[PDB]
Amino acid sequence: PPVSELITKAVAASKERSGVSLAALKKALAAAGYDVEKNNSRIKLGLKSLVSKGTLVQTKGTGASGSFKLNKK
DNA sequence: GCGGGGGACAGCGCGTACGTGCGTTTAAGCGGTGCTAGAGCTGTCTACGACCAATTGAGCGGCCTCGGCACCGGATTCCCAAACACA
Repeated sequence: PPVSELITKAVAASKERSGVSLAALKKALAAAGYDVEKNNSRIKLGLKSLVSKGTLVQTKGTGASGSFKLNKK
C-alpha cells in the first residue's frame, strides 16, 4: 500500500488539536511495520505531496519538520 | 524515594560563509657588499664586603585584660511562584 494511505491512517488514528509530528509519524509507521529508516526520504516526499495536495495542513514549523493535521475541509 | 518539568538530544531546513580553484600581484628569500656598533676578553686598583671580638637593646616568651566578634532570638525585608484579571 502507498505511504500516503499509511500516513493518512496514522494521522487519523492519532487525531488531536495539535498535530502528529514527524517523529510521531515515524513511530506510528514503524509500529505499523513500515521501515521508516530506508524510506524516510520517501516519507518526506510523500508527506510533502500530501501537503501539496492540501490533504494535510501544516500547523507549525515549515515543511516535514512541522506538525500536521488532516484537512477536514 | 518520587513526581515532574526543563533541558539534552534528535531531526529538519536554509542561507551564507567558508573551502576550492584560477589568475594577478607582491614581497619573501637568496646571494652578495659594506659598515660599524657593540660583545667579549684582559689588566689594575680600589672600594667594599667578609670575619671577629665586645655592647646592648630590640624582640621573644609568658601573663594579663578587655573589646571585637560569634552566636541567638526577634523583627525587617526581599525575592517568589503561580493565580487571577484582562488582553
